[PDB]
Amino acid sequence: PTAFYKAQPVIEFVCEVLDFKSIEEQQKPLTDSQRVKFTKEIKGLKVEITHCGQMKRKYRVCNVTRRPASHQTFPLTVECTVAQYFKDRHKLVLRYPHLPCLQVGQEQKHTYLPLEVCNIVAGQRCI
Amino acid sequence: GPTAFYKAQPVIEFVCEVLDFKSIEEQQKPLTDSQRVKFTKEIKGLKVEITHCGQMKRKYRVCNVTRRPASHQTFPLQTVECTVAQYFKDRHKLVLRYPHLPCLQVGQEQKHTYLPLEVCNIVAGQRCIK
RNA sequence: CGUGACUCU
RNA sequence: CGUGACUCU
Repeated sequence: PTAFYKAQPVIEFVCEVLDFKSIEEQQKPLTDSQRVKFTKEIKGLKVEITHCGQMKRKYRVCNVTRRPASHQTFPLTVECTVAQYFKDRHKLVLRYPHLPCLQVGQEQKHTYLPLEVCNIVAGQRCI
Repeated sequence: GPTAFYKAQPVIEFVCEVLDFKSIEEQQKPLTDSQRVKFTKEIKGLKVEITHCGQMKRKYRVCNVTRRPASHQTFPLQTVECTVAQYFKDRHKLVLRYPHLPCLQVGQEQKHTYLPLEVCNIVAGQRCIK
């Protein structure tokens, strides 16, 4: 019988996946086990971003990063952390630097989005 | 004014509301100029999505309503002018149910894209502005 | 629906 | 319940 994921912040989504009532029950990085579990649930879902104003760009998740936003880097040739880049480009100080990022789009484009700036898009079937 | 959004609904139903019909069957002939001008004023600038392509629910934004009904409106088909109704029967296997109603013109005008009303839905979430 | 774009990460 | 676009017409 068809059911659709509730449209909601990805932070709340990972709480429900990992069985916290609040995200504060996780004030450290995910274990590998928790990452794998989360990845299995969110991979293939669309999310939309929240940090660029009314430009709510939509992406599909292809992976969850193995590093917290505070340590995950991408070739910016130099390297920048995601948490830093979101400081240096969008002037947002990540509230959850220790949680990983969603990788979206084509893998080669190394687009990482903090869980913080993503909402689950409405209307997608939960199987 | 306070934000409101148009109901997502088939454009045929939308046009019955604009023209105060309860049923489109009340309009068995082409629109008059005045009926067309009233309709146009309401749908112009709204996004629609089409229904004649399976799950490819392609969206376009309305820029005008054609003067001629789909049975008589034409565009350059690769070159020869072809009626909209004829093209839809040939390409889409769709014999129009309301060939006597006009088309929405959509997108950039130069592309001469005309859509029969019956293949269009008003897209949800569009502001209705006083 | 899907995807590309809004110089992104 | 941002804009634009293709798979048109």
